[PDB]
Amino acid sequence: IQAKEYLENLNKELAKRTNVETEAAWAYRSAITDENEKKKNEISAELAKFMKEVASDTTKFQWRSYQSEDLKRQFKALTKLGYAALPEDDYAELLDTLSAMESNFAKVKVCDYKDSTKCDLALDPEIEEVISKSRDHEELAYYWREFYDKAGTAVRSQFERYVELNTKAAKLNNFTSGAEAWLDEYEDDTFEQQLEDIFADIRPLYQQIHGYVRFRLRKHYGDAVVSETGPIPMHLLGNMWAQQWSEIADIVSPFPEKPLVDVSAEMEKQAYTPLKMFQMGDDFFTSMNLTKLPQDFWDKSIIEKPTDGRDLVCHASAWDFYLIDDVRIKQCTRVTQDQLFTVHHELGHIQYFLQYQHQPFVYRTGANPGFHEAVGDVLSLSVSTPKHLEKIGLLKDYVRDDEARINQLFLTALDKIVFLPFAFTMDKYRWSLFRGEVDKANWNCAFWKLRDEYSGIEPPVVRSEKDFDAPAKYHISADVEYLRYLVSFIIQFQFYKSACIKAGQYDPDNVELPLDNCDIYGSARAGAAFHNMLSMGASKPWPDALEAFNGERIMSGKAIAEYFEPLRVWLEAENIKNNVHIGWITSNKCVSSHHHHH
Ligand SMILES: NCCCC[C@H](N[C@@H](CCc1ccccc1)C(=O)O)C(=O)N1CCC[C@H]1C(=O)O
Ligand SMILES: [Zn+2]
Repeated sequence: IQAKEYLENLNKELAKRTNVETEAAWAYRSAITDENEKKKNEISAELAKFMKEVASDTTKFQWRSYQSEDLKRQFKALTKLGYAALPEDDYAELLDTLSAMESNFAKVKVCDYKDSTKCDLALDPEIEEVISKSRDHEELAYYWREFYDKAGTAVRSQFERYVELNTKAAKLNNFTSGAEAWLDEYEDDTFEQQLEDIFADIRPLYQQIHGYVRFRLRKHYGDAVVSETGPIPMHLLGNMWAQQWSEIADIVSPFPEKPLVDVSAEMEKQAYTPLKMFQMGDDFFTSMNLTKLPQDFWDKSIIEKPTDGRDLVCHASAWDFYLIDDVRIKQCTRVTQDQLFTVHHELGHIQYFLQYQHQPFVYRTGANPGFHEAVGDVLSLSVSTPKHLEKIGLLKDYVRDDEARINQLFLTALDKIVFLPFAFTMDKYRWSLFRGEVDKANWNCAFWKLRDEYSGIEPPVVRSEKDFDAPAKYHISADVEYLRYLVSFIIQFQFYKSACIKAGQYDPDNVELPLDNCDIYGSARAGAAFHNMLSMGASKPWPDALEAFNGERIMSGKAIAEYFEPLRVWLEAENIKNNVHIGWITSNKCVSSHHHHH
C-alpha cells in the first residue's frame, strides 16, 4: 500500500510542531528565564509523546520490505527516535539536567583579576578578550582556573546522570551506546577508522607546529614558564580550550617583521559594524549565484549582544524555523577578523537551510553532520586570503614577499591543523564514557590524558578527580556532537579545492594561482556545485551528496596536505635550524589532591 501519502502528511505535521519547539528554544536562548526554560522543555516533552505515538503507527507500514527506497529511507529515519524513545519520567529528567548544564555555562561570571569588586565579567566578551590579548601568564592562569571551576566542576553531578540517560536512550533504539548512535549519522561502519587514518597522516605536520609554538613561547615567556619537551601550558595559547592558536600570532609568527593579516584594526578604523559584516557575508553568497538572505532573517535576527542585564546564550549559532524563509542567526558579534569568519560559518548553515527548504521535513537536515559545518568555512577560507582582503580594501598595501606567504599558511595552521586533534579528543572522550570504558573515579583524568596524548597540551595548574573539566567546553555542556567539526576541517578543504578549480582560481601546475590564495568570490560555477550538493539535504547518503559537488565519493586529506605543503616543508627546515624539540613527555597535571595546611 502507499505510505507515501502518510509520510507527506506526517513530515508536514512534524515541521509545524518542530517550529513550535524551535520558537521556545529560541526564546530561552535569547532570554534565559525559569519561565522560558519551563515552556521550552514543556514543548519538547509534548513532541516526544507525539513521536512515540507515531513510532507505534509505523508498525502498520511494513517498510522493512518495501520497494521504492526513499520512503524506506524516511521510515528508517522517522522511526529512529532519539532521546524520545525514553520513558516520560526519564525524558523529563534528561531535559532538566540538560537545562542545568546549559544555563550553568551561560551564567558563568568571574571577578576581575585587578578588581575583586567587579565580578560581572562573562566568557563571551570580557574573559574571552583577556585570554586573547594578555601576556601575563599568572593572569591567564587566574582566568583559566576561575572559569573552569564554574563552567566545568560545578556540573559533574548533572553530566554523569546525562551520560546515564544518554546510554539508556541509545539501547532503547537498538544502539550499543550513544557513541554508536552519533556515528550512525555518517552511515558508514568504518567511519571512525577512516578518521583515525587521516589524523595519522597529518599528525606529523601537527608535530612541527607544536614544537615550534612551544619553542617561541618558551623563548618569549621563559624557561620556568614553558619547558622544552613538556606539554604546552594551555592558557598561553590564546584560547580557553586551546582549540585554535591564531590569537597569539604576534609572539609566535615566523616573520614578525613581515605583515601578519590582522584585519581587525582596519575593520575598526573603517567603522565596520555587525550589520555591515552580515551584509558582506550575504554578498559573498549571492555573488556565487546562491540564495540571498530572506526578510525574516534581518527582522528576526540578533546580531549584537543585548544591552540590558538579561541572561542569554551568546555562543553563536544559526536557526532553521522549518517554514519557508524563516531563518535566523543569534550572535554577539564583535568587529574582529575571527568574528568575521564566524559570521560566514553561521551563514553557511543558513544557506544550507534555504537550499533544502523544499525537501520533506525528515530530509531537511545536512547530508552527514560534517557537511553542515563545512559550508560557511569554505567561504571563510576565501575571505581570509590576501587576494580577497586586498580587493575589499581591508588590507591597504601587501606584498607576497615569499617569506610572508609563510605568515599566512602558518597563521592558518594555527586554526585548521591545530584543531584536528582537539576536535577528535572531544568525542573520543565522550565516546569512552558512553561506552562504559572509563571508571567514574578516573573521569577527569581520562579527559586530560586524552588532551595530552593527542594535542600535547595540559592545564596551567594541577587538577584532580575532585575537579571535572570537560563541561567547560560549550559543546560538552550543551550536548552537541563534536566529531562534526573534525570532518568539516577535513572535507572543507576538499570543497574549497574543487570550488577553486571550478572557478579559474586554482591550477596545480601554474604558479601565481596557489591554493592558499584563491578567492572563488563571484564564482557561478562554484555556486552551482554548492547548489547541486546543498539542495539534496540528507535525501541521500553523503557520498552521493559529495558526488553531486565534484564527482568524488570519498572523505580524504588530498587537500589540506596539498594546501599546507609549502608550510610543512618550511617547518622541518626551520625546526632543525633552531634545534627545536619535537614530541613531548607525559603530563603530570592530573592527580588526586595535595595541601600544605594543617
Ligand atoms: N568562539 C565562537 C565560535 C563559533 C561558534 C560556533 N557555534 C556552533 C553552535 C552549534 C549549535 C548551537 C545550538 C544548538 C545546536 C548546535 C556552530 O557550529 O554554529 C562553534 O561552536 N564553532 C565554530 C567552529 C568550531 C566550533 C567551536 O568553536 O567549537
Ligand atoms: Zn556550525
